[PDB]
Amino acid sequence: DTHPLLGVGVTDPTNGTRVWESELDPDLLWLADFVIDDLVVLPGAAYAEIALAAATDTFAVEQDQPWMISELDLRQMLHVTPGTVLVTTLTGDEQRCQVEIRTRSGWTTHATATVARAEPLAPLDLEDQLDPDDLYQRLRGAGQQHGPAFQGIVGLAVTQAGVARAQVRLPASARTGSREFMLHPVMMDIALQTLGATRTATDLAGSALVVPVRFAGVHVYGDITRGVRAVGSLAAAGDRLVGEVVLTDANGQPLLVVDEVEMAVL
Ligand SMILES: CCCCCCCCC/C=C/C(=O)SCCNC(=O)CCNC(=O)[C@H](O)C(C)(C)COP(=O)(O)OP(=O)(O)OC[C@H]1O[C@@H](n2cnc3c(N)ncnc32)[C@H](O)[C@@H]1OP(=O)(O)O
Repeated sequence: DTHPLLGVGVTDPTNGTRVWESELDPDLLWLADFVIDDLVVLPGAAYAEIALAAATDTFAVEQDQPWMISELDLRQMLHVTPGTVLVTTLTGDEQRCQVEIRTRSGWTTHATATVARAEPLAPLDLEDQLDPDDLYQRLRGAGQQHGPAFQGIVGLAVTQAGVARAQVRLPASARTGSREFMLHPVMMDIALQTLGATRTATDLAGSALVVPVRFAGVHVYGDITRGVRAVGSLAAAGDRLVGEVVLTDANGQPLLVVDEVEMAVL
């Protein structure tokens, strides 16, 4: 019943802080399939799941998706090596809490997140088809090496306005070990990959490594492994890039909405 990324938790009686430790290894589940410059790196989406799982393990709430991520900061890349120990802390209350994700070196901080009670979903184009193989080739040429578990874009198009629209699926090798996820990281990453097909992205490659450094307004309305369509838009913000992605199910219901994904260009 133990979450494979968050691990097992205790509350420190001397300060009220909840603390978890998990043992990570490159052979754990699908982690080996997320590679940057030949090194196994923990994907940004995994930190989002860890923060949501931490809140869910701390507070009793009788809702399937009680939380949103107000802000998540990705401060330092994590190289997943044998014997890695991920240390998560949570402070706060059932309305708003602060999560910090570290590795045992002392400790190094990899991500911080503010988690809050979910805001409900409110009710208030000509295309050019693209080849998904070309997207993954562009990403690999930039040093972003998604293995089979992450190769979930199976159809792709871009609108005249430069918005990317993808048909998505969760590869079988990403499905084991997922029962405990609030937000399936591989699925969230697949949704983000759509940003690589926007006009802004292809103009930049027409390369440099583009990595997420901040998420704001991550909304989860259901089980995102039911997602079949992702729509992503990307704009320049000075030397950075800012995107927005929506993942919907086969009946058009939004499952995941990321209001801002801020990326650095290396
Ligand atoms: C093309 C389309 C493709 C689209 C295709 C997309 C498909 C999905 C691809 C997914 C890829 C990944 O998931 S990659 C894995 C997830 N991403 C990551 O791990 C990125 C982790 N972050 C980083 O490595 C770093 O931020 C890095 C980018 C190298 C910049 O590092 P530096 O510290 O050296 O530079 P910084 O100044 O710190 O970075 C920005 C700010 O970070 C913070 N920082 C420093 N100390 C801080 C502090 N004490 N408290 C808060 N923040 C602090 C401050 O906010 C900084 O300003 P100051 O306060 O003054 O310091």
